[PDB]
Amino acid sequence: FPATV
Amino acid sequence: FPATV
Amino acid sequence: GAMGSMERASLIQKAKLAEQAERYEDMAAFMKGAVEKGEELSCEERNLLSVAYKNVVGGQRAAWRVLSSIEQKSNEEGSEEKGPEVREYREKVETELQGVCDTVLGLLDSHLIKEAGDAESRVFYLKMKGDYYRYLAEVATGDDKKRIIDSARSAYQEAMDISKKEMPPTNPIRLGLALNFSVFHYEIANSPEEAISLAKTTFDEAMADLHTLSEDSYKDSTLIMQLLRDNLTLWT
Amino acid sequence: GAMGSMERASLIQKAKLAEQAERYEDMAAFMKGAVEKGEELSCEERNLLSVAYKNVVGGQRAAWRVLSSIEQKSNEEGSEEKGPEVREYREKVETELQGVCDTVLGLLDSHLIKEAGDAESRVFYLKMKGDYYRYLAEVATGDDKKRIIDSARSAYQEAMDISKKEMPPTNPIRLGLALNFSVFHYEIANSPEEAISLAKTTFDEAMADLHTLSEDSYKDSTLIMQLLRDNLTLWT
Ligand SMILES: CC(C)(Oc1ccc(Cl)cc1)C(=O)Nc1cccc(-c2csc(C(=N)N)c2)c1
Ligand SMILES: CC(C)(Oc1ccc(Cl)cc1)C(=O)Nc1cccc(-c2csc(C(=N)N)c2)c1
Repeated sequence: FPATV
Repeated sequence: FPATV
Repeated sequence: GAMGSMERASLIQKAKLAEQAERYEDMAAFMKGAVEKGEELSCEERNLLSVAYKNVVGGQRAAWRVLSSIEQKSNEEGSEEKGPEVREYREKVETELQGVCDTVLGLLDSHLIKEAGDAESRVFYLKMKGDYYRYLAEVATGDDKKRIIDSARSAYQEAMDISKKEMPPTNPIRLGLALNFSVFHYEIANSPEEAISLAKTTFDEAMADLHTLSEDSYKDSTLIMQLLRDNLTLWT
Repeated sequence: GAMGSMERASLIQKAKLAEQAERYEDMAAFMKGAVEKGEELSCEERNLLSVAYKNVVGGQRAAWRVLSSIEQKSNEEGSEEKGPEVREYREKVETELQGVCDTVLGLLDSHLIKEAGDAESRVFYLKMKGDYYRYLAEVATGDDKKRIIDSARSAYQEAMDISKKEMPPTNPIRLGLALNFSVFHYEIANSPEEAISLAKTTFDEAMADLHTLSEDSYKDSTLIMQLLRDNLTLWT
């Protein structure tokens, strides 16, 4: 999965 | 801590 | 409110304790109680709220993906009929996730966003609103799926418009909003080119503003900039 | 019973799904439902039950230790009075842990142990009973603390007596029982010498029986034997 914050 | 199972 | 009888300050203190104990459902319940006291949230308190629910829903999303993968295989051509159990349990987790999202979206609508006037609060909350509609979109399949996606987009867009007018390009809230809106484009809106363009432009404009920052602000900004680069590396 | 309307087999299937999704509270609730159907449990089902509750209570114990450490520091000579919040929240976690232990002990008493006739089931359940009284003992401070400790000891002792009569020294249930009863001696009963003697004698008698085992049984037994050695290394 891609990074999110 | 010591190991338990 | 089950927290209605506890002092606001005690709820915040216990949210911090729950975090140290890795009890994120408790942390979220305590912060929901603090929000429901009706006062605006400080910067630290906004992040306690966000951290708590991001951890709770993150675990639910992880579980839902495991179960959805099992379900998809159970429905393949050649598999052995396992009965309704996998679908039922995926639906159970999905319903619990939707409930958490609805709760967070409810706090934002009643009445965190309407009282948020400063860019740092208002952008933060609108990013959250986009994030939790994004999580709803990840599991959506019904008549209102496109409306859910557009609700995420609309919230992210309002946050972006404010952030570009009122925050420097290195502001970590601006950067994290752009990171997540870029993931929205890639994973939800079927717009990989928009996702890549947003991440690249955000990274480059931040790079050019780093010279204005202290060492501590530089650390904060470059941390998020590296997540933008990580995603670009995944996508190109 | 909230699980009373679900099929036993569906509850077992969903316990396995919950495990894959790392949803151990759900796994425990499903296995509690399966136990409450009233039929004896197979070997696999006994381990699903044990795995679920060990994970749930393990997280609670970890949280309780974090909070107890914070509380102890907050009460030191020189600390700033934080108010009742740390104690209150430690008590909240403690009460939830005690509730989980009482639930497991209730399942064992109603009526898993009384219907368990084979060594592999009866020793397994009595070990569990000792384990969950041990967890109660870890947080106990009242009039009944010594009774809680003796309840753990009594359960472990009955399990040990059966295991020595009915199982080979390499049986992994016998080994795990001895591992945990040894930790009971060390951490709960203030009997480090008994803890060390039990671990050493268990290890040596297992070592001498390994020659009788297949490769797969050997792997199972040596895995637990290494935990015994690990504890001995910690204690000597
Ligand atoms: C993930 C990370 C590194 O950066 C982010 C960047 C943008 C957004 Cl919108 C969100 C996150 C972060 O968490 N940043 C951060 C910044 C400022 C205060 C706090 C904080 C205060 S109290 C607290 C606590 N966990 N008790 C955490 C945390
Ligand atoms: C921890 C470990 C390695 O050994 C133990 C040794 C003694 C005791 Cl009393 C307890 C544990 C273990 O877990 N052993 C084991 C043995 C036999 C079946 C299973 C099992 C069947 S289903 C399942 C599942 N997680 N779905 C797990 C697991």
